Amino acid sequence: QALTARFFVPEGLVEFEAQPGALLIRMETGCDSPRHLYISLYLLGIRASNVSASTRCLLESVYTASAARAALQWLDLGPHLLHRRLETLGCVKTVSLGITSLLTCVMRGYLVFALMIPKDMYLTWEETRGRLQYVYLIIVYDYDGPETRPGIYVLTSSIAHWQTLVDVARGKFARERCSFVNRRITRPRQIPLCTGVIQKLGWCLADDIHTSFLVHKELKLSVVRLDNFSVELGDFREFV
Amino acid sequence: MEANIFCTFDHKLSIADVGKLTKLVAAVVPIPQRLHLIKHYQLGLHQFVDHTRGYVRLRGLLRNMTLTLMRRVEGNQILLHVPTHGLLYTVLNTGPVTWEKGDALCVLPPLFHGPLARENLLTLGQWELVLPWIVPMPLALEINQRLLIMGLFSLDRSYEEVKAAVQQLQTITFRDATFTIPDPVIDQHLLIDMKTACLSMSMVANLASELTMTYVRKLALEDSSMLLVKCQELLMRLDARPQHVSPDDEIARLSALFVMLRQLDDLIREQVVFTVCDVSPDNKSATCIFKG
Amino acid sequence: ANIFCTFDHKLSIADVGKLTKLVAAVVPIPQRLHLIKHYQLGLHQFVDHTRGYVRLRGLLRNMTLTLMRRVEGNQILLHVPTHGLLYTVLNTGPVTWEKGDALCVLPPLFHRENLLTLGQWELVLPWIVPMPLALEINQRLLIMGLFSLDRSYEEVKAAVQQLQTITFRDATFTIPDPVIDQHLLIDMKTACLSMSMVANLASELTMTYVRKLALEDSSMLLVKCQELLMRLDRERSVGHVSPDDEIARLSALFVMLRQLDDLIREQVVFTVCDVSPDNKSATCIFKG
Amino acid sequence: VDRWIRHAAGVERPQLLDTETISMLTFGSMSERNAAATVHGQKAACELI
Repeated sequence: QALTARFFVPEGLVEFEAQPGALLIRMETGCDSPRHLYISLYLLGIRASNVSASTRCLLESVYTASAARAALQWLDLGPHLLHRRLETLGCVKTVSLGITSLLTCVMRGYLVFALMIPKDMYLTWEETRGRLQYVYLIIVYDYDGPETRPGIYVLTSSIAHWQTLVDVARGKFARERCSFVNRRITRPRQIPLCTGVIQKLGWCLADDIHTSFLVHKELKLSVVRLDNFSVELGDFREFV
Repeated sequence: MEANIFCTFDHKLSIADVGKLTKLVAAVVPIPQRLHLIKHYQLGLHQFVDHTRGYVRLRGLLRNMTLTLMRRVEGNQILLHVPTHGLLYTVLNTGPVTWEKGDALCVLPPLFHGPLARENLLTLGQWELVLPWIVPMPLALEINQRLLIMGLFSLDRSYEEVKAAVQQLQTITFRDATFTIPDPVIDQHLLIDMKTACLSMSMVANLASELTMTYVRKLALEDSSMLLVKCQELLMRLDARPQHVSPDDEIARLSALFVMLRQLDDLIREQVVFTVCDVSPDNKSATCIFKG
Repeated sequence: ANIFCTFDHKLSIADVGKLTKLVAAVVPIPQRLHLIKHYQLGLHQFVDHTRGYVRLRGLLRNMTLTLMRRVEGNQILLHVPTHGLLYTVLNTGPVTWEKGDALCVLPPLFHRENLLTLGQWELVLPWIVPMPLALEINQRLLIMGLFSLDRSYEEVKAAVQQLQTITFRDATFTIPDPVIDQHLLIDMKTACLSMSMVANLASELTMTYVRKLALEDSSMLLVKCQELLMRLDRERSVGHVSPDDEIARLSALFVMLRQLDDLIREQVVFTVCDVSPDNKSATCIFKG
Repeated sequence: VDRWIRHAAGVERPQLLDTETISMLTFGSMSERNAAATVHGQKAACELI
């Protein structure tokens, strides 16, 4: 059933990700020796504008390893673009720790297989609980400030047809779209690509969504959880 | 996953109705809730159809819903099968549109046709069964594009000027057939679509590079052909070494132009639901791959 | 499930020995059929001396993809994939692959190893490319099409010489020009002029339609959009319509953008999670 | 005066309904959340005319 995959990643990136249920992303890098480097969704939280100050302090405290800091330097080096450099792998549940760690990922399957999301990153457009829900990973670019720091969200919705979801996203994110137009006018020598990117990975039953806390090195984080989850990857689709 | 859907008829099943429904086996019907058991009211578009309100609303309501295939029936029981992405299935042509080998399919609300005498299916009391239209890509894309054109042109014009343009636009000819859009009334959904279209059109107008701006002028000066003559005839009412050439900036600008044009295309292209293998020679049935 | 193909030509020891090494490559066919003549197999039937590369791309868009693994006496066994399963593909592409890549198909641009030639017909396979390289190469080739008319000036010559090459993860290529014999092919011509036409038509049409739509409930998006248009008008200009002509203009804009859908959407067909020094070989999940 | 009335009775701020498509997808909003504790039975809905 499930399509297992296998990756290697150095110890510095692992310690908070080591909880079995996690989500993993692959990042390209211009540096020749680390051609690719593997980053979990939690590590994006240290830079995500949506994450609150306390959770950002915790993330800064945890990921102090030199390799992880170099990874964040590579991430921040990217000029106003991340989806050109980020690629989604899927959900993982197995880990062996060491000087170089081993973990497996599933790119298509539904074989506990809970997927974990940080509480800061989670939003829903609807408070009514639909019986069937899809979940998506979206990246949104802020433009009203001096330079673009990105926003990160993982959201659940009962909408499947893409254009309807883009309509509702436009409705809720009108400020970001106006900010994108403002960026285009205010700095004409610079040309941003999109306001946000939608990517699809989700099939789950809404009655199996949980709220929970997570611990690492006696540091405490608040998270939201999808329990009876199935993973189906998709293409990074750009919207305005 | 709920790989099967059962539906129960509350009304009595006369022999004629059950035979007629038996002829419909392996056709396509939509189901809103995907729940395991469903009543007979939600089977079909009759609960939601309303000629008083927008065809755009019905288009959205149809594109949002889920698709299912038909299976053989028994007393008070009708069985619906949900397709799985990537597998191979048999479907029957619900509409009169011709189907051809090797082109995609889309789902759209029903359209007016020549005789206007549409056949009625399972008219149980005041309720009726009505099927959606499965349409090959060119016709569906053309009709959605022309509906958006209707919305964009008709705005802020008197009925007199609009009257000729709507009779020119509403009629669609496709592979020897003729069709007409039922009720193209402007709706808030169409206004949102038009706002997005205007924003994308202005953005591509702005961020387009100089070479893209001046290309057709230079070539019309250089060459002369029927296509260029038509383009100039269109632009006639509107009608040297570049001082800067920069491959990297040109690459980035064209990437922005592609994201803009990609966005503008999404307003028109309905999501594919079926890709066909070769079709039976009577144009009534085909074997297709299902996509979600 | 299987698909058979039989060669009408003779095959020697060397021919089948060259063929058998493709035990995991990708081969496209016009449409699904049980038993097809070999002339239908491969992309060779479409190539001619005038119709270019973008036509090949757009036609391969709607073409179906198949896998091959067997060599009977004279029949080649094809193997159609199904969305969700896993299959092994052979790296016919000129680039190296990495775990977690998204893979796309392109017509062969610079094709010696594939040369199974018989009866002046040759087997020719499509390229397998990672997604960013595919998108960038289409962007670059399209702008090279734009420069096609100004190719006399030295600056343009240097710019197009720079644009010819691509570098990607230790590999460096030269992408051949879309121009031949100082002229441009009809297919690339129509693609480029359609893109220029849609840009131009948008430029004029935008003012009238932003004014018309803003007559309804105006919003911040509309006003900043109109300001951007005003800035464009200010920098450009240094030195009513007939309803039928109007409707023709909108139809032309949409029909020009509509044919561009062939090339702009770089649909993904494969995703890979395995790699070996055997890099010629890889295991992938089928998509698209 | 709207805010003052919302404060006077123990009622929450107003909340927009779901749109047509979402209303067709989802079967109900159940605005009145389940109470913390209940010794007596189901809260009898008392309506006034």
